[PDB]
Amino acid sequence: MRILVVNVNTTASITETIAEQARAVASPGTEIVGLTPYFGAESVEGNFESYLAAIAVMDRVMAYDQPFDAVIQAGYGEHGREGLQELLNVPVVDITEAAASTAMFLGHAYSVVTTLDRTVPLIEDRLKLAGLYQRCASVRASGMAVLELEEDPVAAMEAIVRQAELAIREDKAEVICLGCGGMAGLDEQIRQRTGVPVVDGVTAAVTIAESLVRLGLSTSKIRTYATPRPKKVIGW
Amino acid sequence: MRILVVNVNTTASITETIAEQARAVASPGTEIVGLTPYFGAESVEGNFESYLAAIAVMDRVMAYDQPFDAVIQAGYGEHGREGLQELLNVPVVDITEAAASTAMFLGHAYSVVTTLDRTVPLIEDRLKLAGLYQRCASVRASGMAVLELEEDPVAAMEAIVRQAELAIREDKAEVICLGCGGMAGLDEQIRQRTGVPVVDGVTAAVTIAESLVRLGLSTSKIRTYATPRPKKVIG
Amino acid sequence: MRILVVNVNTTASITETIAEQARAVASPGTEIVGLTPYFGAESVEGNFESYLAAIAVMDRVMAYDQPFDAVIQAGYGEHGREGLQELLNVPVVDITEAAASTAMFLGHAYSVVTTLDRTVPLIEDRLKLAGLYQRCASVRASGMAVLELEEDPVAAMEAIVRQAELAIREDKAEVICLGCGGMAGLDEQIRQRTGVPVVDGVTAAVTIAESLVRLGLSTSKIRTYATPRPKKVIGW
Amino acid sequence: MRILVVNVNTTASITETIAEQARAVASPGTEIVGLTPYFGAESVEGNFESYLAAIAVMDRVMAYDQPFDAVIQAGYGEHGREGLQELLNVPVVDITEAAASTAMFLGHAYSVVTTLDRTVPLIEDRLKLAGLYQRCASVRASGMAVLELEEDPVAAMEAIVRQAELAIREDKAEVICLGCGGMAGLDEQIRQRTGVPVVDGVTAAVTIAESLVRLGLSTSKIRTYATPRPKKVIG
Amino acid sequence: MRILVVNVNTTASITETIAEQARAVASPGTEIVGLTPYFGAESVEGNFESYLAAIAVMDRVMAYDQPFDAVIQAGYGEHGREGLQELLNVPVVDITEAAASTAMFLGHAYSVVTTLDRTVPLIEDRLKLAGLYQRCASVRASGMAVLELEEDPVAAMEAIVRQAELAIREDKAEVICLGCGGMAGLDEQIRQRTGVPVVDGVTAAVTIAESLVRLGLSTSKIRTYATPRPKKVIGWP
Amino acid sequence: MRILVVNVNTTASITETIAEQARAVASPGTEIVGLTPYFGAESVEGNFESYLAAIAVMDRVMAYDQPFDAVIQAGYGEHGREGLQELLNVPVVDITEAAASTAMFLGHAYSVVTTLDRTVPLIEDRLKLAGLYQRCASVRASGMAVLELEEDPVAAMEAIVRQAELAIREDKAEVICLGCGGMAGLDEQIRQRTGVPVVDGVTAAVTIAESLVRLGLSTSKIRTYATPRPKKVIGW
Repeated sequence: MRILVVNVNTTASITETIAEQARAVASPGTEIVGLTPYFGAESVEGNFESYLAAIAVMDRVMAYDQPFDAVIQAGYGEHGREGLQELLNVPVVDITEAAASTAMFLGHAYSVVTTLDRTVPLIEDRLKLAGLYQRCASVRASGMAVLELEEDPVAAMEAIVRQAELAIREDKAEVICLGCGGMAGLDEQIRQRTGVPVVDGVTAAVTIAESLVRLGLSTSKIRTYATPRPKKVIGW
Repeated sequence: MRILVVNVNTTASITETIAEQARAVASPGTEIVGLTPYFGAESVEGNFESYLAAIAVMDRVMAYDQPFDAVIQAGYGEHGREGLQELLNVPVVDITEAAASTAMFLGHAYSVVTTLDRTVPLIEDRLKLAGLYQRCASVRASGMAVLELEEDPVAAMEAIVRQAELAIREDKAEVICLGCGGMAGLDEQIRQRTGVPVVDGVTAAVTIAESLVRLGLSTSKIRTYATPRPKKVIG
Repeated sequence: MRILVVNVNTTASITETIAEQARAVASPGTEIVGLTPYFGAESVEGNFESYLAAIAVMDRVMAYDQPFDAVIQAGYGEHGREGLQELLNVPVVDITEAAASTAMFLGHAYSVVTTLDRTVPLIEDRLKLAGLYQRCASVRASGMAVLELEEDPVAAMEAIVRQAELAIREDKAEVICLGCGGMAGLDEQIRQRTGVPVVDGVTAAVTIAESLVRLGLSTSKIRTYATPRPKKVIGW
Repeated sequence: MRILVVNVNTTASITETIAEQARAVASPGTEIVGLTPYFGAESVEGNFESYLAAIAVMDRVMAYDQPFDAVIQAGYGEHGREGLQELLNVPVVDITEAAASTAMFLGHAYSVVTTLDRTVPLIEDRLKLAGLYQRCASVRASGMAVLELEEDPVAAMEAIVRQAELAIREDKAEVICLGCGGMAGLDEQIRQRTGVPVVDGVTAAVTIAESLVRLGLSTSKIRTYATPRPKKVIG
Repeated sequence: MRILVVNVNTTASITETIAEQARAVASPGTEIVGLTPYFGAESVEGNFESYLAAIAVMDRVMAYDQPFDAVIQAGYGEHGREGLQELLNVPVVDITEAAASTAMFLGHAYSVVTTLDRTVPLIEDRLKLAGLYQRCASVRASGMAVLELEEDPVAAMEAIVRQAELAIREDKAEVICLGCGGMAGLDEQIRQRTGVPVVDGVTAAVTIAESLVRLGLSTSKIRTYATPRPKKVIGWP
Repeated sequence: MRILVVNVNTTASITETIAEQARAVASPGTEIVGLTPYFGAESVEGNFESYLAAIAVMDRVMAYDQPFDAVIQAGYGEHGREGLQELLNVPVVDITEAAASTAMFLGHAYSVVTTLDRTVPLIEDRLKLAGLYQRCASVRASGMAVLELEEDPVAAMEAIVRQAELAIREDKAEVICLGCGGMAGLDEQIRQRTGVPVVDGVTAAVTIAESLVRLGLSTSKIRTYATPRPKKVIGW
């Protein structure tokens, strides 16, 4: 099977990081194709950029010329999944929902640790809309921008771990979800330092996307995610 | 003051219909400027088109070189308000939230009557995110597409009143909200036929937008709707 | 048009203050008539006084000889709106709901800052009943009394700003609603020190009532707020 | 102990009926005093009458000059309990919350069957505020006003069981609460025809009021229901 | 009337304490019978023990051969009530819901003070399922195990009082509910120490059970709590 | 890896059906061990039987004594998951939550179609407890007993489709979850008649359990599901 794993931002090095983690857990016979959208912001940190990323991501998937069996939207708390679900007749899985959904199998409550504080209400809203927020103890921000993470992995890790500790201690989190695609692969280390399961939405999503394909399941086309009615659309 | 009233779809004839209704309730000294986005679908009926509209609407407002004091997004159940709210330092009001919010002053419960059934969950989700869904009795689809409103208006009108009637009888709605920008101006005849107040989000939005400007109020820039962080954003 | 703005307490100087604030934002040709109930408490601080204020307001409005196009009920967290809505065939707007409703257009979440801790649950209940509580980050009390706002305001002034600050920093409010009828006109310092919009229910209510009249909208008489069935009622 | 059972309306015959119902389950040593307010509507059917009844009830209880150990507010879905709770240093129980609370011990979901449709949202609002609506399957109206019950007891009773049947079948109620103070004593026919427990808020309230006294429990005065602060108050 | 008051754990001394308290408020003509399950944990502090207690309690009640008019399950935040409700044609009241329900008549919000932190989400879940969580300001753990209540009672009482004080001050609780069966009878001291009403689920439950019997009310057998359907069941009773 | 798949009822023939269905989707290298509890009801249809099964299942997994990497509890709307999670240091996935969780990736809302009307509130409660109920359009009963499914598979199929059709049309479900462990393998027919994805919790659970093992994730032992505290406990 082939899974498109799409970065929500335009920074190809992040796509590479995401794609490696995805390939790390991918089952034998699963090809991971990491895609970087052709336009949008270099990091997605707010409503405008998130909405921009939605179309950029959709555009990027439509431009893809090879057959594929599922699509992973590798952004945390970003828009666009619903657009993909309409356009596509293969399963679409967002790492946000993948992380929360799998975390929920592991503990009474989960917390998300994300980058900037301004992204938390976006993440909170996505989880609520997804019907995954009931078991969310909290969404906490490390206070470090996405692009800042690879420059001082020690400082980045320290910032993430402190929020995880608070989530666990004050919010009663029992599982931590990585709340950014660029955090991919950091889970084991955070786990080592927090003592709770830590879910990387990227690897979580690969397993879910694979499972859906294996189970012969795809997006329901019956209502909300039916193919768009053919009509005049300018651009696109 | 100047209020930009932006159609979410690319059908210019709908923009005029909306602006005309907006101009009709606008206070003296308030200029209504109706804008049609440069790209997107001729009618927005679903998630892909809605996300496309979101950017189209943001693009259209950003391209507007003249000063303005508030922005109205004239689409029901569409995305994008939050983007404009970040980009702008003026109030932005979406007709969806405008209609529901003023309807809540008028009755114990309101219902929205929209066009297509597939847009019903989009409207439901928007009202929920806006925290205006609790007093919503239902969101109902008339079963007629936006463009059918102008092509077969007698049947469309009847399809709408029928949903309103069911909303009142079965869902216990006490007020009806028009659930489409292209329904602008239809409120009065539905009112006559149902015997309940009918709210037009377009005109509701005009009053709310004016009110915000009059009160010296604008979007909070403190957190969620802070100015976007300066960075590389390509094409 | 003429709008009745009805104080919920029997302190006439407060009625005057509220009406003056109401007049400041009113459209040309909008006459504001400030009414003081004929009976009730000088300040409404709790359930009993609130229930008493509810009838006092209804009585006061019914006693009103002159034509009017809307009624504003000017207390934060008081009972009675529903009573007026049944009695009247003109729109009724309570400043509590006006404030939260306009605040919701301005930010992801709003908080109400009031006087006494004991009125906090009253406001919460009014907001819940009005279906405006989902985006309320918190209702907070400074702990200083209604009548104290005009008698000892500076320490009070600071106490309110602090609660606004905490609502923003801790509760993640992005908009502040003033929480005392006598708080009309206080937005300036909070706005500047918090950097968030501050909503005055009195002036908000004026704009909404005017708007409803301009929109040709009035209370639905179909069910909940239908005219009371004519029947025997003692002392009315 | 002495418990006031206060009618919410001014119909003295209903007060005696209610008081009678209370006396039938009252434990030995429990005195029931039925009180009719000095003002208000002969039947409470909506917000205005309800708000009026709240003070009427409060006035009536304050006017009572003999010692008492608890107060029952005997109306379904009217206001005022919180007022009594501030004014009194004895437990206050409203038959509405009394009915719903005890019903919740008996089944997975309960329904309340009331008189008029327009009182339905009032009962709903009271249960929600009381934090008892989660397990409420529905509040249903028979379609007969409070006073019509004592005009045509057969058709009203039929209308009521019908609503109880529908609450069970469609809404998945497993227990029925009577939704009018004046419905007190009517549980039996519904039970036989439905096979479900039927809760009478009046008799329920008696047991709860009694229990609270027996448990040495009274209204918390720490915050919301603290004694009103002394101040100038007219009439 | 006869009311069974069933400990969820197997510590008979706790059954006795619970039973004394039940007897202290029981009306004339009400006989209290305290039962200890034939198996289970000596104290119930978690999901496994709670599920174990559910079956144990059901087993113990079904094994009871003399007549009874109601049953009280005297454990805070444990499973099993619904099972009893199917099995029995008499009212069943769990002290958890009894405490929350009566506290709700007394104040705008109530808080529960329990034993261990790990039991807190269990109580939160039971109150939510019962539809009684809306007026709950918080569920707080004293940090003392159930058995520590009787063996280190000075420290236990103080730890409970501290949580109650925090619940009032920080969570805006107006009423305190005891959040353990082994806390039975401790309300009066906490009330005196806090200045708010304190509800003992055990004594609350007694009055509720008596009330249900007096009102001629029992579990609805129409749907969820219908008699179990007869079928092959292995290793029962 | 080895995954225990445990029937909640004592009908060994159902265990085989479930294990066979599980083996059909299991990845290479995954062994399925189907287990029947030593005690409990032949079909679990209500609270008492559910509570009895919770312990029966725990008992069965205890005493298994060969090594295993995950456990699937194969009943819809039954209790016990939390007990296993405490007792075990491997992932536990209940087919109820497995079905709903995977269905949520596929449509705006899902409905579960179960057997008896009396099990409906149990399933509802389990989904609520799991924080998976927000996107549940409805839980509907086909009207057939658990054992009635294998007497009479044609009528059962018709009864199930009928509920699925109503769920889709009236409740606006976009995907159907099988609501009985003994319904495993019936999805294709429902899918063919409805045109929406049908999720089988048994096969869904296998993919999730495997996924959790692949991801190196297990139950958080930090709080709610910590190892039970050492104390005096009498067997059963």
